[PDB]
Amino acid sequence: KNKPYPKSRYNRAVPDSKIRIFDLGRKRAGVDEFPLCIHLVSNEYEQITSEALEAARICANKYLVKIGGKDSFHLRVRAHPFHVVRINKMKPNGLVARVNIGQILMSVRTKDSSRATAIEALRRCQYKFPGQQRIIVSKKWGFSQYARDEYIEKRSRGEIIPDGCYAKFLNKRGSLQEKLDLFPEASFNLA
Amino acid sequence: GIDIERHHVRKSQRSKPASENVYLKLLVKLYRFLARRTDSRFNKAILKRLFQSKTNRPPISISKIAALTSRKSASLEGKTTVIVGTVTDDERLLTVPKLSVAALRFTKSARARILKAGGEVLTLDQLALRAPTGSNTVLLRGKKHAREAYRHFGFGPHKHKAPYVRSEGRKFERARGRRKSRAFKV
Amino acid sequence: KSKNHTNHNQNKKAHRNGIKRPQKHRYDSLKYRDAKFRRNQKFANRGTVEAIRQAKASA
Amino acid sequence: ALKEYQVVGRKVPTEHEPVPKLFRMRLFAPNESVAKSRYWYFLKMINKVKKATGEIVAINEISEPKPLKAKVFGIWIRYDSRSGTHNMYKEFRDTTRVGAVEAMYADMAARHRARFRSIRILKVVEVEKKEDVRRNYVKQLLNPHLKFPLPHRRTGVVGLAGKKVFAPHRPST
Amino acid sequence: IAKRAESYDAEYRKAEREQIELGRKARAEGNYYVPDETKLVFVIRIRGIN
Amino acid sequence: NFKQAANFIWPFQLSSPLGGWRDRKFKHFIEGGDAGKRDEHINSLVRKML
Amino acid sequence: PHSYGIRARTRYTFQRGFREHGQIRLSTYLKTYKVGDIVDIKVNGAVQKGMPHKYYHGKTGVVYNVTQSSVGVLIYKVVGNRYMEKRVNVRIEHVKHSKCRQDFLDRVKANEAKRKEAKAQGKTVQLRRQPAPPATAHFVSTENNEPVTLHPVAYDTTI
RNA sequence: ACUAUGGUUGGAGACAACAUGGGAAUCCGGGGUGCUGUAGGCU
RNA sequence: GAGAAGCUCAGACGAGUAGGCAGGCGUGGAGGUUUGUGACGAAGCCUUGGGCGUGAGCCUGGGUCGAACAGCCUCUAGUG
RNA sequence: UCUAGUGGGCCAUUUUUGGUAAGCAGAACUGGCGAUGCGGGAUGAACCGAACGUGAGGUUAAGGUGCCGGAAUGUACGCUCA
RNA sequence: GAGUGUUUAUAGCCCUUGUUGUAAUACGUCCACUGGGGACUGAGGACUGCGGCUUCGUGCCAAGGAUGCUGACAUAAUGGU
Repeated sequence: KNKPYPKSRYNRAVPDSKIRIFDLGRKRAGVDEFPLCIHLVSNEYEQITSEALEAARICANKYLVKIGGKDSFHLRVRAHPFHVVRINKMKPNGLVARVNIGQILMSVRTKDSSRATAIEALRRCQYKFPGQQRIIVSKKWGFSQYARDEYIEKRSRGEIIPDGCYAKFLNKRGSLQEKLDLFPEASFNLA
Repeated sequence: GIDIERHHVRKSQRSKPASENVYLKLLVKLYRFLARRTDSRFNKAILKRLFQSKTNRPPISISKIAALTSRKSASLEGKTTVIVGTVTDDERLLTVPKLSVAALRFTKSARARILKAGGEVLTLDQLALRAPTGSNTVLLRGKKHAREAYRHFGFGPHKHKAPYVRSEGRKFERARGRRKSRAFKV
Repeated sequence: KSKNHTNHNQNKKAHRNGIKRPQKHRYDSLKYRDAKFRRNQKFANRGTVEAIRQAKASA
Repeated sequence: ALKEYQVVGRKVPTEHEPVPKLFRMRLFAPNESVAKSRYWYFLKMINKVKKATGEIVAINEISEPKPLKAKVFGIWIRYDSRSGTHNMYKEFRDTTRVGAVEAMYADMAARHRARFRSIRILKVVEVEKKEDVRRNYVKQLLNPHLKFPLPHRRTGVVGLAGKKVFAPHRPST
Repeated sequence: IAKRAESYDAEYRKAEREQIELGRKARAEGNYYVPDETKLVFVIRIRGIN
Repeated sequence: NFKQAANFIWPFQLSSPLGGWRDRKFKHFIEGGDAGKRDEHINSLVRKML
Repeated sequence: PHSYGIRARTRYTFQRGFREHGQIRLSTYLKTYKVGDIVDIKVNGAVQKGMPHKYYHGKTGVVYNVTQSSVGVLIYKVVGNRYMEKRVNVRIEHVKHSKCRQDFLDRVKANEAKRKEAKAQGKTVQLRRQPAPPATAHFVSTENNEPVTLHPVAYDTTI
């Protein structure tokens, strides 16, 4: 119930977060690969600590690597611990993540065949988090906001150009030349 | 339970004079009847002022009566002057005009000067007999705040009132708090 | 322990006799006004009084 | 007891659209005031309309066309649980859809501790075909040669003999 | 006074009948008749002074 | 002259209703109580309270 | 941990608006104020001189005195169980007229014009305002606007 | 989304639902890319 | 007529510590008054009797007792 | 106009700060106890209902109707064996 | 006996419109429409008032607050302690 207590110039003694890396898998992924997404989201407002996030990250990384390999998961930890929960020294002690209801904690994108593997992995990862969490099968293509049917229609038209893990999407804004040169397959409808 | 605020419940007016004068009670009885049986506000005013205390019935002088009834735009030439209180004399008025005055009581000097000048002095019962409803009557009052206590009432910072002083002169409340040369001036 | 400030009963006490409004008067003292304005209004009001008195006397 | 009402409402006409659309809902409420409240409750979730900015143009109570005919009613509901939200389907044999809705509310309260506030009635339909019936318990009541013993009851009570403290003989069955 | 009361009673019945026929006409035509909003309301205090 | 007529009428001192209120008196009429707007049900409430 | 500075807790109160800094519009100096006018007090952060206290920011009062570059806005402030008269000398940069008074003047002019017109026409005038009346009776039609039946939507995942 | 009011509402709690009311931000999309007062010159 | 300090009609209201005000009950002494009470029994005291007042208190029956005492209008205080 | 007492507060809802926490300490709003009897929560200064002159009759609030205890061992649909 | 495989055969269900039919019933609302049963209260103390009926009268009435007809006891009852 305390007020937010981020690391600022007024209190610079905030200790380093236990968790350093946030993404595990093919960080340099592509649009075609990883078409399915699985989310682990808390069902209430908790104060998950960075230590618990570290344990969940280690368990998820080891399990996914050993059971699906390097090339079958792109798990990432959405939670970033910024709030400080003070503890009396035997004053900042550690970092915790403030998450509300419906805030995604863990998000992994895999293929359609690895749906059960991702479900099992994030089910076993619930024991490392305080409170109640739920697992949902996202309807969006990977980490992008567009749904499955919208994404496939956009891909069929040819309005998506992959750029690393993410991609560039055509919009009806900006100069025509800079978009026409970049997009060869874009069918600009004259209406 | 009933949620009613009780602010103006008990009336703060006298229903009876505090004095035990039997003649004053007789006058009150007469004007109680007059106020009840007449539709004139003069009788009600006289009855209300009969209940009033000494401080609430300040004296008036024949000079004040003469001044009030001799105004240029007055037309109070022969009208009877009525005051519920004592009529005092003012020796500063060397010549007394002819005045018809009705009052509770008259100073001996004031009554003698009025009679010598040719006027008449009446009591309240005589005034009631002559003017049962107060027609053609100039109703007057004395200065309520002319007493000593109102020089001190409301005393405070920058109020310009008279303090309660044992004596008058220097060394008596004429120092720090009263002039700029001594800290501050009130 | 000292320094026990609170404001629980202060509003109720103030509203017990209400928030009194200052008495309304038609004329306010000119000491709050400009010195030049007050000095000129003295002569303007004076001349107005003489004009009214002269008109009534002639009438 | 509950009653079924049809409620037709619309947004108050404005300068932008002088002719707003009319929306009708079939609701089960104890009275018309609750029915109108339920109508605005459901309309606020779909359209940018409130009670202040909208109006009710019609409300009519609906009675059962065939109250003397035994029927099967399929009720689709969406209810909030202590954890989340679930959609369920129920089948009830009754003569009125009001009675079927009342049975649904009693069953949900008894089996899930779900109050009135946590239940939304998505749809109520009348099942016509025998193969449409989904619950075996409901479908077993459609056998023309249906025969079962009298259900257990706490004997036969009387307004006076039931209140009698003592009985000369032990009752038999 | 009796004449006024008779006129008031006639006005009440006429207003009630007029609303009934208007509602029946709306039902027959299939349209919707919204009646006048109430101008009089009776209010009862149900809570005590605590 | 509704304002003068209503102000002249002393507030009605109704009795407790015959048959009582609902199970819980201090929730809204829509929620199942006796508070807030009740529309034409005020007539029945006045009937049992008069 | 409490200070009683003049401009304490005025960090956002005395801030200029976004993209509203720099030059002050000169129509404020051209506005004419008279004794008896009802004006609002809005402190301008650029004009430090003639600054009223933060309490009077957003208040409304009546001018009693007019000087070369300031006015005499009169305010009533609660100090307990009474109001006290506060006479603040405020530069015209922090003073603007109240639009309610202009609306009230127009309403009075319209009321008098209607009164004269109704007197000439020998009919009622109806100069008194009224609250919002209850809605009357209408006859909403359904042709080309047939009602659409709505049903509650089943719960589904939206992620 | 948020919020004023209410319950001897649910839940251990965190919180949530409901009832009488008020009501955003942001994103995206559509449209537009100065108006005007005074005094004077202009094939 | 109804102690005009009186008579009569009507409506609303009623918690209370600290504290404020008013009207009353009780005690000693003083002035006035009551053809006032009393050795055929004053005051006081007891009472398993009676009456009045919301109350402070008052009147009275019975027993003991033996020398003083009280009502009303005021005054006063070492007054509960 | 004059004057008394007071100038140790406390509890509950909601919004919080300091604290590991506290029947902890400190702020804001409202209602209360203090100074509030009465019906209910078996009991209780604050909770629910309701604010009180002496009584008669009727009806309720919160709360209850197996016995103690005044009031259905009432009605309808289900779940539960500890 | 145990099962068919076609739409009333020797049975009967469901859905449409015609009348009798302005069908009843249930529910809601209203009646200055009308019948009983039980309980508590009787304040005020010549008259005036508002109403209704009238034979038109200081007439009658349920109309600005209870009267009437009976009986038993009276070392009983009712009160007080």
